Amino acid sequence: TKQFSKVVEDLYRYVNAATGKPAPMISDDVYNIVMENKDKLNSAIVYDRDFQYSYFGFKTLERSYLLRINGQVAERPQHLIMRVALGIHGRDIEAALETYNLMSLKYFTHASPTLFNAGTPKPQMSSCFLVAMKEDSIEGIYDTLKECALISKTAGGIGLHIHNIRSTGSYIAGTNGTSNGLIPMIRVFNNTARYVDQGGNKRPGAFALYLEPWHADIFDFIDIRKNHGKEEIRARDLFPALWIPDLFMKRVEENGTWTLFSPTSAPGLSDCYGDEFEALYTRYEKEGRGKTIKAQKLWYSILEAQTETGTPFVVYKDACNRKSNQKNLGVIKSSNLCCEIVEYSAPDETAVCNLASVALPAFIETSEDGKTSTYNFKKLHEIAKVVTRNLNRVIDRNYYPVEEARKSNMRHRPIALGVQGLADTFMLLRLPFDSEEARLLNIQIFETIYHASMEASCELAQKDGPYETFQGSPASQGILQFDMWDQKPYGMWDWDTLRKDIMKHGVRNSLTMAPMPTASTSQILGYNECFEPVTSNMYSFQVVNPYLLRDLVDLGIWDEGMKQYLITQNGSIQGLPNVPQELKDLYKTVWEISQKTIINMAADRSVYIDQSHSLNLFLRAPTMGKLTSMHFYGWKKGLKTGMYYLRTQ
Amino acid sequence: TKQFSKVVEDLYRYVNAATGKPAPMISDDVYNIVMENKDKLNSAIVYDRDFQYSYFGFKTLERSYLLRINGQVAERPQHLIMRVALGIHGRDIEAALETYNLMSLKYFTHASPTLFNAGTPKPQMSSCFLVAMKEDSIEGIYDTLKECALISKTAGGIGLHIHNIRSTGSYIAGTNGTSNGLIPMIRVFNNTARYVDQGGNKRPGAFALYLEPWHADIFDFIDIRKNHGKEEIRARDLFPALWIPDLFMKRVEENGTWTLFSPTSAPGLSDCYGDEFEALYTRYEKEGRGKTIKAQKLWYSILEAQTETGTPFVVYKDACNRKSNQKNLGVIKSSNLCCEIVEYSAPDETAVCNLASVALPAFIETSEDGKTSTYNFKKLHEIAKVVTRNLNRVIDRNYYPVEEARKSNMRHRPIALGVQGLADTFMLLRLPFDSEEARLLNIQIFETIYHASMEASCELAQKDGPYETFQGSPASQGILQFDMWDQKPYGMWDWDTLRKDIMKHGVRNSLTMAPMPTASTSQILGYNECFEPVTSNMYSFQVVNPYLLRDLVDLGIWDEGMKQYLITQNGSIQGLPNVPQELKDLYKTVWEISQKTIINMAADRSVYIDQSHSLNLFLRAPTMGKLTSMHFYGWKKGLKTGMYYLRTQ
Ligand SMILES: Cc1cn([C@H]2C[C@H](O)[C@@H](COP(=O)(O)OP(=O)(O)OP(=O)(O)O)O2)c(=O)[nH]c1=O
Ligand SMILES: Cc1cn([C@H]2C[C@H](O)[C@@H](COP(=O)(O)OP(=O)(O)OP(=O)(O)O)O2)c(=O)[nH]c1=O
Ligand SMILES: Nc1nc2c(ncn2[C@@H]2O[C@H](COP(=O)(O)OP(=O)(O)O)[C@@H](O)[C@H]2O)c(=O)[nH]1
Ligand SMILES: Nc1nc2c(ncn2[C@@H]2O[C@H](COP(=O)(O)OP(=O)(O)O)[C@@H](O)[C@H]2O)c(=O)[nH]1
Ligand SMILES: [Mg+2]
Ligand SMILES: [Mg+2]
Repeated sequence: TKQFSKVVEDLYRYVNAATGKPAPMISDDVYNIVMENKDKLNSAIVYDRDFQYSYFGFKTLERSYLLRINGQVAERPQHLIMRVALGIHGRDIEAALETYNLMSLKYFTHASPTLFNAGTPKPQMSSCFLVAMKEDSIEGIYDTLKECALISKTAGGIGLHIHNIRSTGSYIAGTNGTSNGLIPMIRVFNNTARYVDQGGNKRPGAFALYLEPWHADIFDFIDIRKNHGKEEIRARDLFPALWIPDLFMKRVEENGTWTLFSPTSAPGLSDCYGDEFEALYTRYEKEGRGKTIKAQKLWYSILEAQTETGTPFVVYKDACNRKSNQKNLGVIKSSNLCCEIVEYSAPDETAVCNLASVALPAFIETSEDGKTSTYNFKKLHEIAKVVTRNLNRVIDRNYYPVEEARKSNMRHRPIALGVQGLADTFMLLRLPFDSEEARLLNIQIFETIYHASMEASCELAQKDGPYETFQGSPASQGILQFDMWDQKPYGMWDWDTLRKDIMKHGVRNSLTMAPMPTASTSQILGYNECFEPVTSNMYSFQVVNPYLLRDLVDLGIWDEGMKQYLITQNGSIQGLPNVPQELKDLYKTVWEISQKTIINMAADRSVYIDQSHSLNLFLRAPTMGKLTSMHFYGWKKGLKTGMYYLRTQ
Repeated sequence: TKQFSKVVEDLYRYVNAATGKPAPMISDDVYNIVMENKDKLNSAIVYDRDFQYSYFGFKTLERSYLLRINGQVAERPQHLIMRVALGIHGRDIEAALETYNLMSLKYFTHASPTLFNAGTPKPQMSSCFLVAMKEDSIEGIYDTLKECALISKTAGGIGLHIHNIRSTGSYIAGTNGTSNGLIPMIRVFNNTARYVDQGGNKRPGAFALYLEPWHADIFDFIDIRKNHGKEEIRARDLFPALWIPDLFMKRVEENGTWTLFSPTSAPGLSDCYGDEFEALYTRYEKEGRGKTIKAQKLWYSILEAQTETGTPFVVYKDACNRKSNQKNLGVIKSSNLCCEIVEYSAPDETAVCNLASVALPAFIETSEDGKTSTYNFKKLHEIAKVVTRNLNRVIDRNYYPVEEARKSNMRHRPIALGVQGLADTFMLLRLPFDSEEARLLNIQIFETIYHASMEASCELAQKDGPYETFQGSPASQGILQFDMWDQKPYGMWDWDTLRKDIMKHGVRNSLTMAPMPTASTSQILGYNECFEPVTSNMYSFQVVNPYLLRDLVDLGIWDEGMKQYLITQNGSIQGLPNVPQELKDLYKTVWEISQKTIINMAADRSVYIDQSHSLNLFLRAPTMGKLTSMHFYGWKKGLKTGMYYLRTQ
C-alpha cells in the first residue's frame, strides 16, 4: 500500500488469524490523530526519500524495523518515520512534521526501541535501565530477578549493580550454612536473560553486571565470560563491568596491597566515593576485616580476562560521581549495558534513558561557490534542540515496564543525545582522525550539541518547570559539565547567558548527553558507528569505503590489483604501492591510530558530556604493558568510561 | 556434657566466633521452659536409651541431626529427643515427657524437619509444600519462583503444578513473539533449586513438577530427567510427575486418540475432574482446539522415560479428587515431592504437611507365656492418638516460610501419619509379605491408625472447634475414607460411634494419613523403609538382615559358604542349597514379590488413607507390556498414587 492512513488502518485493524484475537499495532490516540489529519499527513510524505537508504541500510530496516502483517512487510520506511514522529509528538502536528522531515532527510534518528514502538499500543521507547540489587537476601535477590524479567519483556538493555551481595562463605544467620556467593547467583540471572527472549526472536541475552574490585568474589566475576571455563563457574550471556574507585588504580600504580571484603564485613563502601571512600576503606583494611592481596595480582587477572574476552568493561566510580549533575541524589552505583549512561539508581528507582543520535555528515556544506566545504554548526545546534525536545516528549509518552523505572524517570528526566558518522565527517572534510583539524572539529561539535541540548531544556524548564530534583544540583549553582573538569569551554557558544538562564529558570532534564554505540541505528542511516574511526576500509556482499573508492578513481589508480590488496590487507591502505600520503593519512584504520589520540579526543569531548560514552579500545598487537598504559592513561585523563570493549587482533 | 539443661544453656548462649554474632540455637520460650523445669527435665532423661540405636542409626543421627557447636557434636540423642518434645509441646510438660518417653523407646519418630528444628529459633517443622503456579504470565512465573526460593531456604520438599502455563509457540499479546513453553521455564526453576542450598550443605535440589498428560509440552516434560540429553532440553535436579485423568488411561486402553492443548486454547481442564472434565475435554477436542495424536504414542514414551529414569511419577487426578475430604475446597491440582500428600493449593494457598511415622515393630509382644507373639493393636491405637496430637501442636507452633503456607495450614489443619518397619513386623511375626496373614495384618494396622488419628482429632475438635472448612466436607456428612471407596471397614474398631461423634463435634484436621518414604527417619530407628518389603537381605560396612541371620544360626546352616552366597546373590536366599522353604518364603526380596500383591496390599490399606502413599514399583526383568499391566492394575484398583519411582534391575 502507498497511502499512509491506509497503512495505519491495516496496522490498527490487524487480527491474529492463528488465534482470532484483535492484535492492534497502533495505539488509539495515534490512530485517531492519523485519521483526524489524513490529508495533511499523507501528502506530507515524500516517498522519494526512501531511496536515501543504501541496499544494506534498507535491509536492516526490512529485517527487524518496519512493522509486519503476517510476516509480510507492511511499512515503507517513510511510514515508519511518520509513525515515530506522531508517537513522539501526538497532537502537536507541527512538530510531528518537523521531525518527520528532519528524520527522513537523515539529520538524526532515534534509538531502536523508539523506532520499534513509537505510535504502537505498548510504547516502550527506552533503551537503558540501571537496576539496584534491592537487598542482600533471597527475597531481595528474587524481587530483583523478577524486575529484570519484567524489563526483559520489552526492548532495552540492563545494567545491574551487585556490590551489596555477601561473598562466598559469608555467614547466614539462623543456619550453620554459609553463602554460595556471587557466581551461583549470577548463574540464576544468566538463565533469566536466556528465558525472556520477548518470545522466540533475535537480540537475546545481555545484562551488564557492575562490581567494585574490592568485593571478595572478584576473581571469578571478572572471568564470567571466559570460554575455556570450569562450566558452572561462568555466565555466558552476561557482561562483567568494573566499577573502579581511584584507590584501586593508585594501589596498582604504587605496586601496593589491595584488600577484599564481603559487603557484610565492610558495609557502606559502594555508598561513598572519593576521599570519604578512601578513609572508610583504609579503616576497614587496618581493622583486619578483609583478605589482603597484592594489587597487581588482581590487575594481571583483569588484563588477562580483557585480553581474552574483551571484558570486563571499565568505568571509574569516582570520575562518574564527582562529575555528575545527579550527585545531589546520592552515590551512583553503576553504568549500563554499553557504558554510556551514568544515572543514580536505588531499590525504588531504576534509572532509564531515551537516546537519539545526530547524523554528523548532514551538516557538511560546500555552500560558498565550488568544491570547498565547511561545517554548519548553526544547523547542528538547531537540530540538537529538536532532538532534545523529542526525547522529553518520549519521557512523558513512554510506557514503563516497571514502577521503579517510572518513578525514577519522572523525577529527574534524564535524556541521552549522541552522534554517528564522526568518521564520515572527518573523511568528507579531508581530515585525518589524528589531525589537529579533526581534534578541533570534535571539540566544537560536542560543544554545540551540549549547548543546544542545554538551551532547549532550559526553554522547556521555562514552559514546564525544572525537573523535580533540580534544586541543589550543580546546574542550579552554575556548575555545568566542563566546569566540573575545571576547564573553560571552547567558546563557540555563549555559555554565560545559558548558565545565567539555567540558574534562573532551571533545565527540564537532569542530564542530556551520552554518546552511545549506535550499532544498528548507524546502519539504517549508513554511517560509521558513533564517534569511532573506521575499523576497515572494506565493509565486507563486500563493500569498499565509498569516500576511499571515489578518491582512488579520481587518481586513476583503481584497478583490481587495488581491489584484491584491500581484501588481503583487511581494508588497510598503509604501505600500499601507489597511493598518496594524503590518502594513507585520511584512511587509517582504527588499529592504525594512536590509542593515545583516541583517549585524548575522548577526554576533550568528555567535558561536554553530562553522562559518559561507549569507548571501545582497539589493540593490534596486544600486551599487558600496552594495555596497562591505556587504562592508566584514560584514568589520569579523568575519563568516566575508561573502557567499553577490548577489541583485539 | 551430660546434663540436659547445661546442654540447652550452651546451645542458647552460642555465638558465631568467625563473626562475633550471637547465634542462639534454642528459642526463647523453649529456653525458659527448660530452665523453669531443670530438675524435672534432667532427671526424666534415661541415657541408657541412647544404646537403642544401631551403629548406623546413631551415625545417621550424628552426621546430620544432633545440633553442633563449632562442628563438634553438642547433643546426645536423648537431648535431641527432649528438645523435640518441648518444641512440640511447650508448657505442657506432662505431654512433653510422654512424647520423650514414647520417642526414646522408639514407638514413633517425627519427620526430619521436626528433628532438625523443633525447639530452635526458626521452627520450620514441615516436610511438604504443594505450590500452585500463580498466573500464566512472567510476573506469576516469577512470583512463584520467589516463593520456591523462600521455601527452599528451609527444610521440606516442594510439589509444583504447572498445568496453566502456555505451551511452545502459544501466542503472546502485544508482541509478534510466541511462548518458549515449559522447558525453558523449567530450566529457570531447576537453576533456583541448585542455588538455594540453605548455604553449602547436603540434601540439595528436588522440586517435583505436576502436569496433566494433555499439555502440548508433554513429550519433552516427561523426559526432563533423561541422562542422554539434548542438554538445555533437560532439568537434572527436578522430578516430573504426571497428574493423570482417567480419560487418558481409557484412551490408551481403547487404543484411541489423545489430544494435546495449550491451557490458553482450552481453558479450565485442570480446574475440573471426572465426568465434568471428560465433557469439557471431549468438547475442546471436537472443536479443533488441539493437536490429536495416538494415545499409545504418549504411553510408549511415558514407559520409556520411566524405564530409563524411574520417572515420571504417576498420580491419578480423579481418584485423588473424588476420594478427598478436602473436595469442598475446590479441585486438587497436584501431589507433592514423594507422592504421599494430596491437598488443595491455590495462588494464595500453599498446602503444607507435618509428618510422623509409627514404628510398627514396637507393638509386637510375646506377653502370654513363652515364644508365641501377638500384635498389640490397643497400644498402636493409643500411640497413634499421641502422634496425632503432636502434629496438631506442630501446626500451631510452626514457623511458616511463606504466608500462602500459613494461610493454607491454619485453615484446613492437615496432618500426615505413616509407618516404618512393616517388613520388620512381618518378618518378626513369621509372616511372608504375600501371605494371607500379612494381608490381614496390613489392613488391621491401617484400620487402627486411621481410627485412632480420627478419634484423637475429634477430641481436639471438641476442645478447640472443628477446622475452619469442616462444614460441607464429606466428614461432616459421615463420609470417611473407606466410604469413598464404597467399602465397609474391616471392623476391628467401632466406626459408627466415631462417625457419630465426627458428625456431631467435627474433627480438628482436614486430613490425617499419608504414609511417606521415611528414607532417613527409618535409619535412625533402624527399621525398613515405610510399608515396603526388604530390597535385599544384605544391607551392604556390610550387614545381613538380623532376623535372617538369627534364623540361619538357630538352624546351624550359617557358615561362610552362606555369607558369600548372600553377597553374590544380592541378598536373595531363593534357590539356595540348604535353606528351609519357610525361610525362603519369609525372606523374599521385593524383586521376588508379585507386583500384583504389592498393589493389592496398597489398595487394601488405601481405604484407611485420607491422602495417598509413596508407592515404589520394583521390576526385575522390565518390559513395556509388564509395566503397562502394573499401571493399569493399580489404576483399576482405584489407587491415587499409581506409582512413585520405577526402580529396576
Ligand atoms: C538461603 C541462602 C542464601 N544465600 C545468600 C543470599 C543472600 O545474599 C544471603 C543472605 O540472604 P538471606 O539468608 O535470604 O537473608 P536473611 O534474612 O537470612 O539475612 P541474614 O541470614 O544474614 O540475617 O545469603 C545463599 O547463597 N544460599 C542460600 O541457600
Ligand atoms: C515475555 C515472554 C513470555 N513467555 C511466556 C510466559 C507466560 O507463560 C506467557 C505469557 O506471559 P506474559 O506475556 O508475561 O503475560 P502477558 O501480560 O503478556 O499475557 P498476554 O500477553 O497473553 O496477554 O508467555 C515466554 O516464554 N517468553 C517470553 O519472552
Ligand atoms: N537488550 C539489549 N540492549 C541493547 C543492546 N545493544 C544496545 N542496547 C541498548 O541500547 C543502548 C545503545 O544502543 P546502540 O548500540 O546505540 O543501538 P540502538 O539502540 O539500536 O541504536 C545501550 O545503552 C543499551 O542499553 C543489545 O544487544 N541488547
Ligand atoms: N527438600 C527435600 N524434601 C524431601 C526429600 N526427601 C523427602 N522430603 C520431604 O519429606 C517428605 C517425606 O520424607 P521422607 O522420605 O519420609 O524422609 P524424612 O522426612 O527425613 O523422615 C516428603 O513428602 C518430602 O516433601 C529431599 O530429598 N529433599
Ligand atoms: Mg535477610
Ligand atoms: Mg499476562
